[PDB]
Amino acid sequence: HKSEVAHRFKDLGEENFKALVLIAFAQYLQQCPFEDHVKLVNEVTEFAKTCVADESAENCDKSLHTLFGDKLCTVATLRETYGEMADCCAKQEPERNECFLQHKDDNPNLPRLVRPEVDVMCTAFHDNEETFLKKYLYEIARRHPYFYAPELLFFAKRYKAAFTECCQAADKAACLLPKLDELRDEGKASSAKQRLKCASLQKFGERAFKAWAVARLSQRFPKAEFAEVSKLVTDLTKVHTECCHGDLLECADDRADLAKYICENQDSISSKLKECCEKPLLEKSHCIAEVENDEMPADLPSLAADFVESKDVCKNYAEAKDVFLGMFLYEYARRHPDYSVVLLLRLAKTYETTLEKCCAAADPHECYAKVFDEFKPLVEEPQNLIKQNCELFEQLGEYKFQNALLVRYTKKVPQVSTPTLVEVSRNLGKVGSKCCKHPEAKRMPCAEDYLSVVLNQLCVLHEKTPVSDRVTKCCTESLVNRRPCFSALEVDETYVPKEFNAETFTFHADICTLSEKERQIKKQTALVELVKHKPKATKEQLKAVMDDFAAFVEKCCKADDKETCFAEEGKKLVAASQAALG
Ligand SMILES: CCCCCCCCCCCCCC(=O)O
Ligand SMILES: CCCCCCCCCCCCCC(=O)O
Ligand SMILES: CCCCCCCCCCCCCC(=O)O
Ligand SMILES: CCCCCCCCCCCCCC(=O)O
Ligand SMILES: CCCCCCCCCCCCCC(=O)O
Ligand SMILES: CCCCCCCCCCCCCC(=O)O
Ligand SMILES: CCCCCCCCCCCCCC(=O)O
Ligand SMILES: CCCCCCCCCCCCCC(=O)O
Repeated sequence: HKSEVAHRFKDLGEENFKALVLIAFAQYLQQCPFEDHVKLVNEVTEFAKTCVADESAENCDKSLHTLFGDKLCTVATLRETYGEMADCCAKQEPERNECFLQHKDDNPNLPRLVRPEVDVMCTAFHDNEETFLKKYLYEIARRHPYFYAPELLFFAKRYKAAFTECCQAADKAACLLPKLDELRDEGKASSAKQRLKCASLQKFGERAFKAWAVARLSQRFPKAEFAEVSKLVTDLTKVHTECCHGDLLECADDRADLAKYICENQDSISSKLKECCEKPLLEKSHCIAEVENDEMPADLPSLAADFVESKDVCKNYAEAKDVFLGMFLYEYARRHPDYSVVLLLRLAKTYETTLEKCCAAADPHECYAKVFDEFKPLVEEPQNLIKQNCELFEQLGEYKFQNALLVRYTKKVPQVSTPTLVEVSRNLGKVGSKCCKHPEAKRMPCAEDYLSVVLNQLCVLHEKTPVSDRVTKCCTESLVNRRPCFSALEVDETYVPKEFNAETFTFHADICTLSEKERQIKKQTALVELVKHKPKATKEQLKAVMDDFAAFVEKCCKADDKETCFAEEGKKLVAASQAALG
């Protein structure tokens, strides 16, 4: 186009345009105050409108990169506030845009964003809706400078809807606060999956990524022919490679190009895309990324004919090994939207190892005729774990399910900090509540997605304060083996019990007036410390103490002098437990 800035304004609309411009400037200029950014936005928006009136007007034919970088270099405090970043302005394009990209700070050392009180939030929302939401858009964007800007805007719009509904409710906090909690976790999770995709691309390479994509696209689009899936894998690997590099415009163009291709070829891909493909450009690729799986074709034959029984298996494999393995994966995956992606990848690795071994024998057909037998236990291991865990969950409920997990994992890796053990155990209990309520055919993909978030959060905490070689092994393995590795951890036989600390087991009356969440965390913290100190305690012995503890808190919180109960009765509880455990 003649004026790229005009074309974006016409397509996005003024409101969306202004929000994305704010996000982009805040992700580059993460230390500038909100008011400086509003000013930049308004100046960009009035310039764009001149181009919309006349694509021939001055500087309207410049590229978006040129115009955006020129504008960053007009910021008066650029050297004073960002130092080295200001040297990027001495560069010509495209060197200049690359230089700005390298100086984004993914950990900018800003204070934590505090969630104010419900009445305070709703009153600001009422008083000035636009400034309220845009100031938070700025606060979030500047702390997460690689988060894809359109998706940030998608969250903002759901926040607007939560405040609009809940600030009119009779019980405002009961309406609003679980919505805020859901949006925060979903947002944190989306950021985790973006960073994990990019890190895994770098370490394990393009082929491993393409394998994942084949499985993932074949479950989503089971009616597509392999050649169409395989072209989609190629395009999607380009999109993720460019987006991981971090330039917003290039990432957005690649995503938009792929969505347009999909929507122009729906008959070859899926019957579920009509609604997404009617949406504006801004929303299209995100919508497609979240489409439900297509219904699979009926009466698909077994894989045995093409992959086990054919006389030609080794010949077809040897002439194009990755293509044949891709076809096996495509056929296996389109048939099993109830499997995790990593499960499908385990099966393809197993099939590959067998063909490597068996196509070297004089009778390969005899050698690999049983290969589908090897898949059965790989498939069953995660199915059985889900059954067991969801059963335990319905029998205990989330809290006591969390506690069962807390004791198990403390004993396996008692060197982990107590905060992390509590947090990871709680989040794992949340996975059970979320995914156990799905029918069986959707439980494994649910578990894979949310476990990938929780286990990454663990590996991230641990990578920075490492304490256990066995965790570091599970966190550095292939992502295909990550969960089985964690599932294979055993009780630490060589741990030296932690030395008793009286204060760790001293409880005060503030526990009666704490939040339910903080009371839970308080008790789960002490349960972890209890297992760290007496790791060889039986479940019977632990339950006895947990029951003594429960009577101890309920009694003292109803007693006239509470402070004295907790200290005197408390001393009794400790002395008795110390005798009943070891
Ligand atoms: C990227 C979304 C921006 C839209 C505005 C966010 C909503 C305002 C409240 C945010 C307060 C912190 C949230 C939380 O801690 O749960
Ligand atoms: C957290 C990843 C990007 C944000 C996605 C929007 C929804 C979450 C809003 C609340 C997150 C707080 C951000 C922070 O405190 O750093
Ligand atoms: C169609 C192009 C992709 C070909 C993929 C071949 C898949 C078979 C081997 C899978 C190996 C597992 C991936 C990984 O190591 O993480
Ligand atoms: C940065 C200057 C403002 C205009 C361009 C903002 C970036 C384009 C985002 C909208 C396109 C989304 C495409 C997609 O994700 O499928
Ligand atoms: C880069 C994400 C947006 C690209 C456009 C959607 C193409 C089909 C995606 C199918 C699901 C893949 C999930 C993913 O990797 O985001
Ligand atoms: C602090 C981290 C300690 C180790 C965490 C282990 C994570 C296990 C992931 C799979 C859990 C499936 C349910 C189960 O069998 O417990
Ligand atoms: C905390 C337990 C959550 C529900 C039960 C999860 C059991 C393990 C799931 C295994 C499937 C995830 C992906 C994989 O390893 O194949
Ligand atoms: C040797 C130290 C003994 C300390 C005795 C008190 C132990 C407190 C464990 C608390 C477990 C709370 C579980 C619950 O009922 O929610």
